[PDB]
Amino acid sequence: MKNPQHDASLLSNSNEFRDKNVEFFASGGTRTSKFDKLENHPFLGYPYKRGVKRVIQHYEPHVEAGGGEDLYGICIDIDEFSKTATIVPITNNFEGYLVAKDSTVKVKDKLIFNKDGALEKVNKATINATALTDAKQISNEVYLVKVAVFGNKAMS
Amino acid sequence: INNNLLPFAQAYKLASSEIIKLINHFVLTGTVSIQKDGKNQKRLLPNMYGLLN
Amino acid sequence: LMKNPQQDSGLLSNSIDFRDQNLIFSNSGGVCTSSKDKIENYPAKGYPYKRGVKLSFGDGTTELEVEAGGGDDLYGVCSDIDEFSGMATVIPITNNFTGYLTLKKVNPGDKLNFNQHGELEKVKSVNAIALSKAHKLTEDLFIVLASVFGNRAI
Amino acid sequence: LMKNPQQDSGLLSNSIDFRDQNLIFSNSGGVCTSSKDKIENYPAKGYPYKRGVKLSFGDGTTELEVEAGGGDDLYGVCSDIDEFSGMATVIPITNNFTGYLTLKKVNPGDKLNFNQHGELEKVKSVNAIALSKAHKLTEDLFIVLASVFGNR
Repeated sequence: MKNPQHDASLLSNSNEFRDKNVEFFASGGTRTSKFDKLENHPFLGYPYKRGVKRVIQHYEPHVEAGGGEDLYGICIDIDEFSKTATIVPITNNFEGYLVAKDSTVKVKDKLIFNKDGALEKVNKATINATALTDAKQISNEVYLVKVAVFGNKAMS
Repeated sequence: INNNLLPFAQAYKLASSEIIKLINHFVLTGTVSIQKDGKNQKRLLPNMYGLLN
Repeated sequence: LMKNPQQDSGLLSNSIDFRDQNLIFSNSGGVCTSSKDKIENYPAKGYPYKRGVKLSFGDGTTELEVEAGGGDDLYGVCSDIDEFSGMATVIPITNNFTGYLTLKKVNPGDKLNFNQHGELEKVKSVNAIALSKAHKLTEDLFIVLASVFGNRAI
Repeated sequence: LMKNPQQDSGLLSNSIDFRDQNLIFSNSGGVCTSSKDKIENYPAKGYPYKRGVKLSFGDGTTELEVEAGGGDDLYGVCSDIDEFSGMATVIPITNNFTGYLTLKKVNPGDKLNFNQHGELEKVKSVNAIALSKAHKLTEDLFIVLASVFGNR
């Protein structure tokens, strides 16, 4: 859930401007250009902050979490009311926090989108992706890593 | 004519007419599609129905 | 062989319906266009309309041109052409495109690639996916809705 | 080594022709530029002006920066430098570029490759095509009009 919280009885302690941005609700990218291309597609499952693939079946084609050679873009935002996802095409470079497979990724490591759309450490990569930080634990299973995704490689 | 370019008023009138036809089709049938077969429909929200569905 | 039909129509069109009225050869541009799309223009060698293009160099007296082509020489996609000036509108391969393109004389989801004549054929190094089945505009002319999103690894 | 050195003179130069006046090391940017180009800036390590650049990481105390490089690490093309701030203007490899770039010490249509120092050389994981012959600016400095349109 992008914004899972719905109700509470106290205010969370957030009185320090440092290290407030590594959260699951921080949609978009860390650095963004006005000329970035953004598309919206219907989605099934939960592709938020994950690499996505097109699925064709009667309804128009949709997007869902996936990687490998079927990668089409990265989902950086969703609207839960209308069930539409904001996608940056793979031909457009991106920089921001994305879902990581586990807590083993370190800085300067090259990464690959797996079947679930999660980034994992790599010869086997079809795209360029470099980890800029270490993996952070947002939940018991959720890890976020800061990554710059820039185009695709020429060979495996 | 060589490039199919219109003045703004004429282009707006034509586009508005096409959109109104789409709206009438949705109101009658409750579906949104541009194919004569009725396939490749746009997925809509629940609690959004026409007279036919 | 022309962006617009070469022969004038004989009847007044009865446009009262709104479905399947875009499967024509004069539908220039894309079906979904972004305001941030980078668009170039080049001198046209031949008729590369609605075909993948490559850079063709002459002796050196005149500037380079674009001609229909593909394979490992693909440079972009010609989405429009001005006949008076011989100017081909080109969308670079680094910018994704979605629209109707010429198909070699195929179901949705089939991987496609560009051939030597700039036509789309069923499968290498170009990410092109068909979103519909081939439509027959002429006994030798077929168009298909395609999504091109760059070069593929290997 | 600098792009626009400041040097006074006692004489004014005279423009005689309006042709071949753009073959200077101070010609920054691209020859053909789109209003929808994506432009980034990074701290400069070394002098990566008019060269292919890669991401370089330090110990971790300071932010990542760019340095001249190529091969599989090619991140983008450096098209400008601000000397006062040490800031390199970079066009990402996902965006196509057309301009004058440093050539290794070549005819129109030749395929080009970025070497380990960011200089262009004759062939190829990157799409680089020469649009002109090599122009010599200095005994070691050669430039060439090249079109870069992504990875092959």
